Amino acid sequence: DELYRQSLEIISRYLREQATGAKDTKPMGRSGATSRKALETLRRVGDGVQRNHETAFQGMLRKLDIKNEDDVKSLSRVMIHVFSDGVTNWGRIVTLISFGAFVAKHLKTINQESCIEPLAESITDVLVRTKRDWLVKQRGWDGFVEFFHVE
Ligand SMILES: Cc1cc(OCCCc2c3n(c4c(-c5c(C)nn(C)c5C)c(Cl)ccc24)[C@H](C)CN(c2cn(C)c4ccc(C(=O)O)cc24)C3=O)cc(C)c1Cl
Repeated sequence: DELYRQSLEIISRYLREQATGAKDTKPMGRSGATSRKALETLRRVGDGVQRNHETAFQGMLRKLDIKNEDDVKSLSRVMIHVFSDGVTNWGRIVTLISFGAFVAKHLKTINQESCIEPLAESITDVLVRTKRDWLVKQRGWDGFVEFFHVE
């Protein structure tokens, strides 16, 4: 499943970057040109989203009470409930990933950086299992890049 693979590369990289503050110099895998542009887009847009929703993001994180690996393992069901139904658009997908970044920075703050990859995996799984058809119709990460493109 290539969509999964590409989504996970992008989301994992953005969350790690956000948590550690360091950009990764390594190239991407296949569809790497699009993935690189999608990561650059996430930088701009997702930092904006995290700033705009800081209060709701805080309250959610607080009620989630994330302290270790099993706490992280239990977040998929909340993620699905909040993300599954209703309107789908690129903004909501960016909100999913942006809150992922917010949680990743928390996880680094509490010395639980080892949970960031499973978090990424959980996010990607929920993204692809719930929005597959939609993402394919919108041309995947290419469509994401073009949607948020600023010349
Ligand atoms: C890693 C990870 C990712 C997650 O992410 C789940 C989906 C993304 C998401 C949405 N939310 C969110 C709020 C949030 C905000 C902001 N306020 N409150 C009161 C809350 C709870 C917050 Cl704090 C954090 C994420 C939100 C609101 C309800 C709007 N939401 C939408 C639902 N429906 C039908 C939509 C139709 C269009 C659009 C749009 O953007 O035009 C958005 C939505 C969303 O999916 C969840 C969890 C547990 C985790 Cl661990």
